[PDB]
Amino acid sequence: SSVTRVPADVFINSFAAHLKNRGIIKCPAFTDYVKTGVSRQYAPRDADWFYIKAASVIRHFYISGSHSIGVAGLARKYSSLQKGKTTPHHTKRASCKVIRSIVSQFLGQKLLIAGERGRHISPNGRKMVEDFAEGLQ
Amino acid sequence: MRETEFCTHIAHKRECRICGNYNSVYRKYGLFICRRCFKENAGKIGFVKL
Amino acid sequence: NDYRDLLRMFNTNIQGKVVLECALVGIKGIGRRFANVALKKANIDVHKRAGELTAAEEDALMKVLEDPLSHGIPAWMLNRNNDFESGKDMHILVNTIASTHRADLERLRKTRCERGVRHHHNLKVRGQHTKSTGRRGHVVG
Amino acid sequence: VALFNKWPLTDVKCQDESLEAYISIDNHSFVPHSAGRWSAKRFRKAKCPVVERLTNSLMMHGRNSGKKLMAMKTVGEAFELINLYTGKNPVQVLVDAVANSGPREDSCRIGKGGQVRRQSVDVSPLRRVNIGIYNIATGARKAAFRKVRPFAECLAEEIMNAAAGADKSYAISQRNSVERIAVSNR
Amino acid sequence: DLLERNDIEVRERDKYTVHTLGKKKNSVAVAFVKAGKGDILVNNVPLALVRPEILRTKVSEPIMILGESLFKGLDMNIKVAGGGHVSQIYAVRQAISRGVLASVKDEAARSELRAKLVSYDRQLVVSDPRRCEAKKFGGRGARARRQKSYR
Amino acid sequence: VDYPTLFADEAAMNEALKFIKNSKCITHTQICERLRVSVALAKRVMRQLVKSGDFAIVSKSSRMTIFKNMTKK
Amino acid sequence: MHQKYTIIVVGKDLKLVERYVKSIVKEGRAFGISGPCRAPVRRLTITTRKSPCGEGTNTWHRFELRMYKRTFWVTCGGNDISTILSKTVVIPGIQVTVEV
Amino acid sequence: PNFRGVEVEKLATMKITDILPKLNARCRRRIGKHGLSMKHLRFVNKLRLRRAAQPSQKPKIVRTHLRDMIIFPEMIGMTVSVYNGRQFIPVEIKPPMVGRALREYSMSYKIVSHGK
RNA sequence: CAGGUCUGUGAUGCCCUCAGACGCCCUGGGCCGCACGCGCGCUACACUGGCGGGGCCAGCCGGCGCCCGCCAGGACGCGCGGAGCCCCCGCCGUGGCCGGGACCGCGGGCUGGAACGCCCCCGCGCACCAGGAAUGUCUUGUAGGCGCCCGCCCCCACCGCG
Repeated sequence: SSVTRVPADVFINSFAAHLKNRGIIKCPAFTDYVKTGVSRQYAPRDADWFYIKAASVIRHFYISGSHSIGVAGLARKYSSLQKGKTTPHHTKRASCKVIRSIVSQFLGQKLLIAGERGRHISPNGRKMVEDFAEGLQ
Repeated sequence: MRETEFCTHIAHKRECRICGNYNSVYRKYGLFICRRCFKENAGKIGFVKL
Repeated sequence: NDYRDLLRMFNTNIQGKVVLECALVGIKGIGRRFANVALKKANIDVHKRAGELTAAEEDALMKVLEDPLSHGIPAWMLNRNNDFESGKDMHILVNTIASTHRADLERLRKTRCERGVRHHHNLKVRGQHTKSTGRRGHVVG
Repeated sequence: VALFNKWPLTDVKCQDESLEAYISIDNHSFVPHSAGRWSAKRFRKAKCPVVERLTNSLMMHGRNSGKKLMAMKTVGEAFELINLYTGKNPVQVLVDAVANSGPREDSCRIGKGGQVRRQSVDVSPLRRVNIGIYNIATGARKAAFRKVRPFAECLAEEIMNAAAGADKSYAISQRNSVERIAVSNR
Repeated sequence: DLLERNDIEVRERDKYTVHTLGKKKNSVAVAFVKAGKGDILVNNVPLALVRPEILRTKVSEPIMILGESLFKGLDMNIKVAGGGHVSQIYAVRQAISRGVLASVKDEAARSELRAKLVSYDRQLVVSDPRRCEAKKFGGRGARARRQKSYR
Repeated sequence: VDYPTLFADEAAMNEALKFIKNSKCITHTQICERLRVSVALAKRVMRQLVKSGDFAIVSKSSRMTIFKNMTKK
Repeated sequence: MHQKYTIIVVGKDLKLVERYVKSIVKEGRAFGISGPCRAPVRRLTITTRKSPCGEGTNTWHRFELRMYKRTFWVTCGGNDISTILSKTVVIPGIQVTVEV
Repeated sequence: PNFRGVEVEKLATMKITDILPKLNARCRRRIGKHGLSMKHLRFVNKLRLRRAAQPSQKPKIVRTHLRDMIIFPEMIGMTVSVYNGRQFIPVEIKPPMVGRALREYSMSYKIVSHGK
């Protein structure tokens, strides 16, 4: 609740700014060459895509809460159809390396704590992500 | 010798349990049953038409 | 802004109206030699339009196209990597790609390769069914 | 209650007495997305909301089959363009556009032995309501296709041009062409 | 994922006297309703704001019709599983329409409101009978068959 | 074909604006058709009209965006 | 006394598996048997072209053998659980298996 | 003339393991990642016996049914006949041929020979 | 019904084969070779569209964590999990173009005794700008659009069962 009250799209764009201004996450810069997974054919031109991706991934970690999420699992959330072959399009989850890198920074910034199976949002992180949503709206 | 060469494993040999035919062996479940042989013995197993 | 109507560089007149990544695609295999977007890190703004390019930007763009390790872009973005005769991961661009298909074809012909005969007699290698839909105009080819 | 809760839904009226019973604006309700058994019985489609049938013919040619969401949004973007240029209710212009665009006369074989001559016939008011909605819909699509103008701008003008009676509208010209053929083999 | 073993377990009891279900082609709205402030959450998201835009007005459609002030004083924790984006919105609306009526109590005034709402939008209190049909061996669809090569 | 797509207007900025204003309501592609300019160019021009207070966004979408002048009389 | 026992009842026929359930409930009064749990039926499904030879319209024979499993948990001594099982009525082609 | 950036003769005096770091992805999997068969090793045994150690420079032929054999640089400038399923086909293994399969260089089909 | 299957069947008449076997194994290739004509499908022919992000909704019925890698994949571990379309914002601006993805030039990988299979990436950028005469399928959760499951499966589907 309250995270739901903010339009999630509004929160994600602002969180990328919050990450950049407050210095949280720190985009790797090796992300430049990578496209967001096998499906994508043209590669991200937004240029703030790692900050944009990071903002939603931490919001997703908050949305699950205690449920616990994994690097391959987050890629299923970001899945898109793969096109360009005579054979009909089939959905393709994103590449693991970029997503795994995002989860690693959050554990360092105390936004993530390992649980059974996948990692889950840390208590310090839970307050920060929720505090930003209420503050923004 | 013929002994040292007879049936050197080259592939899995799968045959209907009822007819011993390689074609259409069927591995969907534990039933390694011929597709044609299946229909004849479906009733004893108890598989039934809807 | 000062713009170049047709940019003659790389033997390809480059239209000024198109966006820079899209216009650069017209330069042979380059424009995709950067996977359609690697000048962004190297030098130029990713989407400034082709004619907005400036002499300094042009010199910078050409240097990274000429040298792969200038900005250390990986061999995954590059083309030929093991190289049968070169042992080098250099991206093959401009006139060289046109030369390379003919150059490789000479090797495909010199060794009596099964692929080579199909290449000279203008057939298709594999493609599964090659009798039914291979035909293009009363002939496959 | 207003169409799409933007363009005010007032007492929109029908100028035709034939297309009065078969065109329905009384049951118009925010968002023509109501899920109804309108394609049931033989005459239930009569009580359909005028905009809903127009919206349904937008998802056509197989390219957009089933895309009611997009079709409603195109109806919505068109509704505003009409509202801006004519400065009145789109739901009133849409009623005038359908009544005028409906061919009044039709022709049919009559199955007179071997003869296949298309002897002229009168039209069903309901059939007229459908042909008019169909003509507006297929004309709007022809105008777009590979053109800079996108479908929303094409759909709005097609309704606006059908309402006057201008020959340019595909909807009006189809009405005119059919009735010219109908008198020719009357 | 529709019709899960526990109908509502994220919230259990806690004054949730009213219970209702809205069905829409594999869309089940398990609605937990209590007499609360008058604002509602669907799948833990506010009823007034849902992600699709065109569908947002449809989701608020029963509310205004069966008296918005009447709905005020009722809080809901409706959850929709299964179905699809359009199917889900219609099933929440069916649950919402039924949810106010059961709580209001059956009297002439409740009955008058029920008649007014079900006339305005039909099949709002009646679950859609239509259920997706089954493909047969003839072709790719329930009714469609393969192309006849030799007539 | 409306080929120019880089804020091409040089001395026809005012002309393009007189045209834009002459129309009580405009659309990005209606600019491109009426005048000789690309729709992408119109997107950047429309901005310096909205911000100045010349035109008002009646309906917004990533696809269709509709603008109507506030006054013009 | 209180040692938990997990029992599984599997049958091709729903009615035949139901008979064991009704018997277990009656003989479970003595040793406090849990209420039955009816599992989602897991079905072995074989759709086969009916024709041995391809001649004819391709036609499909749909064969289904859904398997029904019922779950019983009794925190009772092993002699007591054996007493429920032996005493409860047994029908051929019905499988009861106990896991500790 | 250069092979993988070596002058050309540099390739000839090499064991497959020596040229394995500079090889194609597929020929790393068969040689090192998965290893070779003893009968395939017997092919190398037949060739060390039939190598410069074999007496005379006149042809010793050597006919092999074995087809899927990545060729080592040891076979540079070697000619042998490999079965196409009907006829052993003489092929000149050479520095360009190395690092690829022996199966492709012998040919079993009929080159279409169509136009009838 | 001379429909089709003796090439499913310790089904089977009768003839042939029977030790250099029409037994059975072992190897390598064949069925996938293409001057061609045709049947079933798939993807296209773009703005009702692609492309870059952001949300996120399934059923048949089904599990995952960690790190390494551009992916592909793999190692490590363990008890479990889930689509597209669509919606919101951007970019293109009617150009075979940022429509479309066909061969081929490499490269990196997988299943594999073994590619002659598949996968991914970096090139490439095939016709087709809506199909002649002809015909086919089809009525409510219906057609179509849009994905997923499962079958045969060493690997593989554009196919069929769903």
